[PDB]
Amino acid sequence: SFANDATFEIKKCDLHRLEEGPPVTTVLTREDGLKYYRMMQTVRRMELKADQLYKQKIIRGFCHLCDGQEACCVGLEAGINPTDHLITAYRAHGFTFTRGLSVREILAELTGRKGGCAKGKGGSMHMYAKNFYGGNGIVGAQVPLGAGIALACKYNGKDEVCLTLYGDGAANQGQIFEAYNMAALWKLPCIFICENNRYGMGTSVERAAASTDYYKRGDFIPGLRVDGMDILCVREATRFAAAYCRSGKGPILMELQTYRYHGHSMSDPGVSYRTREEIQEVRSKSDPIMLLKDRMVNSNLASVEELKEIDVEVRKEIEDAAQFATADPEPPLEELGYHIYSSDPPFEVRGANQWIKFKSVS
Amino acid sequence: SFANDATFEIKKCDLHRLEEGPPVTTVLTREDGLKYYRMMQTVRRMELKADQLYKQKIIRGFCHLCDGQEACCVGLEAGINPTDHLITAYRAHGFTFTRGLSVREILAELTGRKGGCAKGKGGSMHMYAKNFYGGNGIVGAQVPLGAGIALACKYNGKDEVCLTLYGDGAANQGQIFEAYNMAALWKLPCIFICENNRYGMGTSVERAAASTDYYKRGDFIPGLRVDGMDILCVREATRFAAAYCRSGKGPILMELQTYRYHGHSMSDPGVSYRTREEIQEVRSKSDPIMLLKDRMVNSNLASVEELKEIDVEVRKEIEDAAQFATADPEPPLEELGYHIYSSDPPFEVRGANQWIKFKSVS
Amino acid sequence: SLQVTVRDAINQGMDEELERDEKVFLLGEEVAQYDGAYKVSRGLWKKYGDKRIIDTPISEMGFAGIAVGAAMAGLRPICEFMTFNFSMQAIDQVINSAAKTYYMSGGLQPVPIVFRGPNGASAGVAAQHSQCFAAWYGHCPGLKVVSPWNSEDAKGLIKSAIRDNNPVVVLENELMYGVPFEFPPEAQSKDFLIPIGKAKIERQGTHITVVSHSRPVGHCLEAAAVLSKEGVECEVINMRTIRPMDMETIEASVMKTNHLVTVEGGWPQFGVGAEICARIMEGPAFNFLDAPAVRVTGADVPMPYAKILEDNSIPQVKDIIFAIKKTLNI
Amino acid sequence: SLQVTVRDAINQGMDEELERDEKVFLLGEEVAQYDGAYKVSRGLWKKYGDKRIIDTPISEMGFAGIAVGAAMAGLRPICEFMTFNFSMQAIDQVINSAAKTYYMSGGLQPVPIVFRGPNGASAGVAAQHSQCFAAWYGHCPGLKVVSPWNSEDAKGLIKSAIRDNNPVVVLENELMYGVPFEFPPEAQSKDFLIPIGKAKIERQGTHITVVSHSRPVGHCLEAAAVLSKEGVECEVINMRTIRPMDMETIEASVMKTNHLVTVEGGWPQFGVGAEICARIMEGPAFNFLDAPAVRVTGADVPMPYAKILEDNSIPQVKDIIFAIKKTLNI
Ligand SMILES: Cc1ncc(C[n+]2c([C@@](C)(O)[PH](=O)O)sc(CCOP(=O)(O)OP(=O)(O)O)c2C)c(N)n1
Ligand SMILES: Cc1ncc(C[n+]2c([C@@](C)(O)[PH](=O)O)sc(CCOP(=O)(O)OP(=O)(O)O)c2C)c(N)n1
Ligand SMILES: [Mg+2]
Ligand SMILES: [Mg+2]
Repeated sequence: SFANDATFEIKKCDLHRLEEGPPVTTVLTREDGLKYYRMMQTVRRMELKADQLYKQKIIRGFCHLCDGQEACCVGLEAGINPTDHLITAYRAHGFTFTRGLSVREILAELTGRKGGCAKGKGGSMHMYAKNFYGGNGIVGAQVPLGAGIALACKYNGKDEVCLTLYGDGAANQGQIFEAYNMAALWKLPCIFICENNRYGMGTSVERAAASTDYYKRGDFIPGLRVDGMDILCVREATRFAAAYCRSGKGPILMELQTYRYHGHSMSDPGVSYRTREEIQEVRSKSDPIMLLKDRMVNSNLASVEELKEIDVEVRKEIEDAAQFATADPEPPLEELGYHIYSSDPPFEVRGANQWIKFKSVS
Repeated sequence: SFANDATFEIKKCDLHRLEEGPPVTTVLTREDGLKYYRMMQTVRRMELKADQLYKQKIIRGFCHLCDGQEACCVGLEAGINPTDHLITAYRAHGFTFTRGLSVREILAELTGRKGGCAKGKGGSMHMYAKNFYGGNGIVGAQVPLGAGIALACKYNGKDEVCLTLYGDGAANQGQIFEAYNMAALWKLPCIFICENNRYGMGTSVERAAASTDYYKRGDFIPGLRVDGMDILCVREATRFAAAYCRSGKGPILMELQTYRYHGHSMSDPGVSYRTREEIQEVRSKSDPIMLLKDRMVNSNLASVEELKEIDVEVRKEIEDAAQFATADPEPPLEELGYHIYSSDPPFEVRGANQWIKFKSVS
Repeated sequence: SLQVTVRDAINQGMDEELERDEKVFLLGEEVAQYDGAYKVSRGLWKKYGDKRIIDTPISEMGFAGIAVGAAMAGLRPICEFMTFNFSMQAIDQVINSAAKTYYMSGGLQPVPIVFRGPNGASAGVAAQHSQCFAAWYGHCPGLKVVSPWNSEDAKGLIKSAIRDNNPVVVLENELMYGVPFEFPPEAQSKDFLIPIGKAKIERQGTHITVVSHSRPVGHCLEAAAVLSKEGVECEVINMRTIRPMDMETIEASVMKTNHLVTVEGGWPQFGVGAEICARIMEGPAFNFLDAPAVRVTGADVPMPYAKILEDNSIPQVKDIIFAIKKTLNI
Repeated sequence: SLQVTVRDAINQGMDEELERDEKVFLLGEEVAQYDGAYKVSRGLWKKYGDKRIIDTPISEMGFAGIAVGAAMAGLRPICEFMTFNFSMQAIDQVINSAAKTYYMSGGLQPVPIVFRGPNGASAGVAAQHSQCFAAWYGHCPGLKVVSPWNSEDAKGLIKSAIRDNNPVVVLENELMYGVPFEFPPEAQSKDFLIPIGKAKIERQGTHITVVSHSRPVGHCLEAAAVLSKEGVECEVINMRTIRPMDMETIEASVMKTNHLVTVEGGWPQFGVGAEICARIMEGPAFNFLDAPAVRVTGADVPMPYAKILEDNSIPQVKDIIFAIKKTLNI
């Protein structure tokens, strides 16, 4: 027998130009708890499998993993509606999953097969879904885009909001400050979110920003700092920020304090700019899956066995998806030129020489 | 007989992240007073002549006048050394003059003759001098350049500083915020100066920025707001800011609240976004030359006759320069391709067709 | 009867498209309350208001990014750069955020946006304000680039650009804004469109093919008038579209005329003329050239301020006539 | 003597120029403590410290602007873009603040800066990270653009770029970094320079002139090796410099071989090949062609991720051979 729900204390958020922030207690139901655990574990195992596939040369090029930040993508999704919009950068395997795509389609895209979500045209960095305006490879570029999506939300008067995520490294991009100004000036329903994983590739926040209070960079825009290792903190902070935007009070900044277990990308071991002890200290003290597990077990919301069972189902699913991604055939060469233009009559595009022609269909 | 100096009250500066600002009292000497008066009148007469030359079609293209903001360029020069560095945007006729160049070369450049400071290749927006890195036509572009010039100051260790000016319209450029961050991060001797004349071309500050406190836009960089119609106020704020950077505390923002009498450029009457009553009231209550004129006469620093004398010589100087600018020959066509590359042996450059060749000499 | 300037033609175009689709809107500096930096958007803010016609602060990368975002979200924005010299700040949004997105998404995400504004040489604005960007934007897959000349071109292309579900770059011309043209009744109609990708023969001829785009098209027609008095009949082609350009039309023309001369305002190296010439050599019309194809372009220098110098950095009628006479060996 | 990789060659160059002039310095993302994003700047920060080798935030427009400013103030910076795809954010600083200034100033203000970093296609990095910028930067008066291939090119060009008192864009190549070459004693010297603007003949030949730049030069040499066994001898030309390119060398070669094929990695339309072909037509060598000159380029598409697609979006050895055979009609 289990309790149907329980009440938890969550960390208070540091505030900037706000009298009150999100509440410091929240109610978690058993069913919601189980869902969040499964989701986070799914993202986790997917990333670990991607790491395995990259080392076997089945994934090439870029491959940015997000394990350690599972509370972020799952937290944000928990505090928003499917009708809401979200955009981020290249570290988007989790968000792709939380926003609807299957681990099959995500892995098949990473392995560059026809069964991918973009038919293998995209790879790790470029995946799109329902109200998910993708990962973007140009640092900062997605922030104006997000405010643009926010502008459409207000323009259509549908009471939807847009989450626009960027990293600590991105936080120093000029276009972001141009976006603050306009989003504030027009009162756009935009939630600027800075995922702070302490590093911008190989550069720590201390060496990259004169002020490391990312929730304050907005200046005239009000902000708040959240514990990005706590699923429940993020969820509650997100519901607050979304409410703030839905009421028409304009944009707002949200700094998520999180962490990544892998280096920047697969081409970066991540040991030259940080210690192995630092990583281990976060994993044994603040692992987002461990935190949730402890909460649910200690409050009689779920059992240790029930959760280990979920772990087993999730690992198997990931195993089955990886076999599909590895065995699925590459895109047919005849479709190289497809999807250059939308809503256009077919035409032909030049290949490596003038005698090579590829058909282009919308 | 006259007094050797006099003491005047100046407006207190609003502060941002500063314990104390510049004094609210300052001493003006007779010699300095006469000098500042001559300088301000020259810039004024120069701009009035440029407007007249533009309407006679002797000056074409762009021509942004700075009359009304004379207290700024003369003021800033009064608070820095000839060895210090300064860069601004396109409204740079005054600064070109205060940094050393004569009205002859400034006007001859405006009229596009060989006797101009840029040999007629530059025009109104592009004029350069010793430690004057010109006017720049791309809004905002000069701010990173300025932080760059400041970087060289620190790099060479000669204790020089750099003034980096931009307008209120420019203040929302992304690169400016990128410049803030690095300049603070490396403690650059950069004085970011925002000339606030209330308008960005045709867009007032209220319609362009969510926050109209430009001396605070720096966020982590400390700032101060100055009265840009008072020569002495600007001078004192400048000496303070210069001392601050020279002491090695890094960058600092300085907002000069001023006003421009003309409409942004010659192709803009400037009456559709502001009333003439507003312009006339600023001219009758806060004219920078008139304020100084009254101060020096009423405190026995100079006589009405002495100032009337200076006016006559300045008028003569501006007239002699205009005759030079009207009669000076245009650049020779054979020199069209000159000055493309520095330190290179001569070569040939293509003209309108493959049979037109111009010699290019460094 | 009824003279309409290129400026008013563009205004007319955006006005009709704004009324037709509530999802279309205009943004940029001084587009609303100032009535347009070059008066192109005159009366529009009065007619449609704060929601549809939006003044922006001077933040190119920012408001271009916002425009693309709105497009991705289902809106159909019209992003104006005061001149295309200023587009350089936001060119990453144009190429990387807009042009390539549909392809990278595998056809799941279209970007119905239009970037417009005056491009190229003006009068005495010097080096940082005179740059032509036709070749830069024409280089990039996923974009469509057009470059109108007269009033018909401007209105037809601007409406086609808007109705096109892709990023379309409309390179306008400042010196052309004030020039009036006979506006036939067909162009006054709300359904007047010009297909992106089709060239137009402004003058039938048999002796030489003269291809151009934007303002110098008018200069080609002046040159052809002069040469006609000497017995030389030039076939003048107005490109209209830079990408995908209409080589078929040019080829057929050169097949008849046996000669070719391209005329552009931009810099020569890697310019519009270079591609036209490279294509003619590679194509089925090369055997029909009785003389090498030559290029008339602007001078290979940053734009100088001085009048006599600026005059010689831009193709003049005499330079076009000179090149034509060299090819015909007369 | 020894095998030296392109990466180590570039490194050696920057190391020698840094020691020679205290005014030279390097800035960019991860250039210092990370030992370089592609290990090109390895060991430099260790040797020179915070002052000479500067890690910057991700602020392209900002640190490029800062660099140009330092150059105006008398310093000689080396601004690295992690890839030239990211240079688009700062391209206004490269063109408008750096390239045009000496001209606009009337010769009073030189801008001794160098912009370097990997350009063009890599391996599986997709559309926003594969773009070649040779044609874009080669378009602009006031710039010099270079595009090394082997180790000798890399070291010589980087040193010439630095000692040159003007803005030089050094388009490097990621896939070439790891490739070793026999480094002759002359290249080992700290005084080794390669003059900007001079092409190089990598292989003598009499049947056809094959011109290229950067990585595909190596592919042209492979194509010549196969064709040599069939009796066809190709003269392979490594451009080295994109602007001002060395047309004289190409012309002299084409006068001998009577045939021409250009090879580039970038997009075809308005690309490097387009200019070469146009220059051939306008030049004294046009009459020496027995067949039209043709272009081998990357496919006219944004770079796809998948292996089989990416392989066919880039010039392959078989594509160069096929084009050569059409031109020679064998
Ligand atoms: C405008 C721009 N400048 C630099 C880069 C290079 N870069 C990257 C990638 C996507 O290319 P690739 O791994 O080489 S990621 C990256 C660092 C970003 O750091 P953060 O913003 O903190 O992101 P996060 O820690 O979440 O990964 C840079 C500078 C880039 N994309 N875009
Ligand atoms: C990046 C960029 N965006 C827009 C412009 C257009 N512009 C200008 C010029 C120099 O070109 P031209 O008169 O057309 S000036 C200008 C407005 C700047 O206003 P402020 O910064 O307040 O300066 P000020 O009031 O002293 O003129 C704009 C938007 C520009 N240069 N650069
Ligand atoms: Mg980070
Ligand atoms: Mg202003």
